[PDB]
Amino acid sequence: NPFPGPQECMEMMFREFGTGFEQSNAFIQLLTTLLVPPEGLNDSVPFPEWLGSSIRTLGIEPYVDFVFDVFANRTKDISDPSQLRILRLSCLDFVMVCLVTFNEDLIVLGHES
Amino acid sequence: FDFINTDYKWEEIPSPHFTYLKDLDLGPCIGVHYDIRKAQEILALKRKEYEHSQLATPEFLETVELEEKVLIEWLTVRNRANLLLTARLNLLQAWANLLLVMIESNDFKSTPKMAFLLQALQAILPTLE
Amino acid sequence: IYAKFVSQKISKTRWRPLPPGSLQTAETFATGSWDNEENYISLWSIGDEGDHQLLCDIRHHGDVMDLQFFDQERIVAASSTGCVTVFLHHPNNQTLSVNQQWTTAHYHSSAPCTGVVCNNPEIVTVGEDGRINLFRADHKEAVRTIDNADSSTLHAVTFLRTPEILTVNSIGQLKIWDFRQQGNEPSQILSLTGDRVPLHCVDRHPNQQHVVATGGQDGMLSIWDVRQGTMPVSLLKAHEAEMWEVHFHPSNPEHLFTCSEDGSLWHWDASSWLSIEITSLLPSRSLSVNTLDVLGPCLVCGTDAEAIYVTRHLFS
Repeated sequence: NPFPGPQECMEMMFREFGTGFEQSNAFIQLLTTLLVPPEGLNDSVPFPEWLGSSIRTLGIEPYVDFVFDVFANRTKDISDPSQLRILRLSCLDFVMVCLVTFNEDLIVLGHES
Repeated sequence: FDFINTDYKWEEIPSPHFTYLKDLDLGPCIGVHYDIRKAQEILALKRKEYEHSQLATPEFLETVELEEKVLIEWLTVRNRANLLLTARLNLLQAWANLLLVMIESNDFKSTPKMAFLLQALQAILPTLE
Repeated sequence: IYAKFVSQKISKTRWRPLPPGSLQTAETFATGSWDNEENYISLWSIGDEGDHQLLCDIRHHGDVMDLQFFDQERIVAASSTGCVTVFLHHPNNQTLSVNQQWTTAHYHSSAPCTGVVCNNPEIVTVGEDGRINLFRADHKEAVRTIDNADSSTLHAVTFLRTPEILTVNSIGQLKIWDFRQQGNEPSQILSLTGDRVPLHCVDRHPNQQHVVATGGQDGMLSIWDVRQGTMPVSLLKAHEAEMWEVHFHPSNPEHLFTCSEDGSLWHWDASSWLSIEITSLLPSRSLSVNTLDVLGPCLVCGTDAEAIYVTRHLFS
């Protein structure tokens, strides 16, 4: 409720924070840092399980969805090659921080026994 | 040798928008001589057809009138440009023939005429470029 | 048909109208873009894969939400910012300028202008604020604003016979208004009962002022006759996602065209809608087709693949 339904206000704010490169990279870095657990880089996924339970939202998915949509579509409005490279590096770091925080052997042993 | 000048741009011509009558070509008009009556009759027939169509005939009449008044001057300018181009071509051919006859039939020494040779080279350099 | 890639997602495509009594077919079109830091309004000509020439462009602040030609040289755009702008094309030096604008056409803070239609000298707009404006060229303020006309989001508008209009909204209602009316309620509401499916686009039949087509969230095509009660005359299954635009062919309205979020553009051929063969014109790999325009044998459309598709030979 940034002062209009929430599903619309959230996407409006995301699109507003998508214009340009500085704010986009800063938001990507902030999200990447927030996705890090407090114990440092296995259980207790680094986010509250009740994140977005009040409103009809899928949790933390909207964030990754918007990040991927940006990285896939709005990479042509960056003229400065350095800014584009920095944005791509930030997106790759975000993807790596999201992937490295997934349990493989745990899920295997779970589905097995 | 001051008649060769491309600054006037006798070849280039500013083409107006011509939102209407654009499809009317100069086929039957054309010795480069574009007759004006061959296009006048065509544009008159087209105006008559448009008037018979009964679709905003009074308002758009001035547009066709001014387009015709521009096309007639366009044709006259094209004819004048063609005439000037052929005249310049004939003059250049005559000058080249004169220069060839002068260079060939010349028993005078060449070291004194080297100055005029270099001057002619300098003058033709931009013409060729 | 062929594609050209233009480096921006194209929200809107419109053909420039032809000069009265022209025997030529459409060759110049305008585009508006969305989802960039810098969006543009652009004019293009097609030469005789095609050869396209960018004539000129101009930065448009906000996403281009809608776009229509007002006359040969004037283009009206609706912004996500709520601004409505008339751009003027100067053919002599191929530039675009701002002719006039209404920066507070829609507002809450900013409220997107979702739809614009033109009937020179009038311009009608709708927006997410549920406001409906009548503007007139060279008048600084709206002729009339119906404040809080709809409590749902207004998605599109069409003229019926001016000053009568019809709007469609996010709960599937067609509402009829007149700018001479008292109050903020419509004269007539039409809707399909059951699911209140959002309607995203509407077009009036060019010859039958009482007939409109709409496109929905569910991809369906509805035909309505405003004299025939409150439900549609026809409801036809179509696309697999939202239908974004629907257009009757201007000179032969037995043909109608629809485009969708699912990446398709359909040519519907009823040769009458009261009260059918369908050809899908774009390839199977298309992203959302946001917009189309048809004039004579010419079709143009714009997609989220940053592509413009054109044919100048729909019927040959």
